[PDB]
Amino acid sequence: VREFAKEIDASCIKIEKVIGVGEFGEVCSGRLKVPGKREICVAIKTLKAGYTDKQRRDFLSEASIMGQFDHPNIIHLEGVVTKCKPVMIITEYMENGSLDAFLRKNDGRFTVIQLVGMLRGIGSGMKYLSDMSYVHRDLAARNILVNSNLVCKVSDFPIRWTAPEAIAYRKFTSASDVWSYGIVMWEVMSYGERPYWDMSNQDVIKAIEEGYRLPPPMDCPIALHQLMLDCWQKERSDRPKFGQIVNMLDKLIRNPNSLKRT
Repeated sequence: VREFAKEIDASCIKIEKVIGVGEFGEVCSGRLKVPGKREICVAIKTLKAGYTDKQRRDFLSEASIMGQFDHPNIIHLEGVVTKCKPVMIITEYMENGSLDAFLRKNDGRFTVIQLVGMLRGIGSGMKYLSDMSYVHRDLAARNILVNSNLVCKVSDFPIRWTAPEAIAYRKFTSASDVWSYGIVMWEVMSYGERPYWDMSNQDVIKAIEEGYRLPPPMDCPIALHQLMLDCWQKERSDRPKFGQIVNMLDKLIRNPNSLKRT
């Protein structure tokens, strides 16, 4: 038994503005109002003009995947429009956009505890995904969305974010997602700096193989950096599982003096 995307009557949707474009099509912001329920803001993804039947199927499959998930740190699917043209995917609206862009616009504006809260949320969403045997493959701050309450949610259903065995052997697992998560931790604590800075992809691959790992971001707690290092263990089986990452973050949040050493 699988979940399926609810069909939304097109009359319940009001598109307000286009907010993003790409190869897939457009993303818009808008309102969803169904009879008897309060209006909410939504994101509306539309497939590019002139799409084929195959493109329509692949597009809606993203909705089918998303519809299997129900977790506060995974983007919520409101439904789809498939009875009318063009096809649309309707998801919860995330006021603050992508996490990488959000942090770069707010450099140094949050407390360590707020940043750790963001990471805990992402970790919780990834525990849920990995619990369901879903491997993301593209976990990065650009693929995390942020709401008005600073809640971070995994979306998007790249060499320097990728585990060395996934690059070298095409072995993608939740353990390679854990490597990526460590890079996301570094992005968060650095307010969206580019991992490995100006190093080229070839320089990154070689450095990682020789034992190089990213340093703590400026003023980053040593405990958080050690967790990054754990996520970047060379052997994938030595990395913490997402459940362990979340538990460690909960312990850091519960015992905030643990974050004092930098």
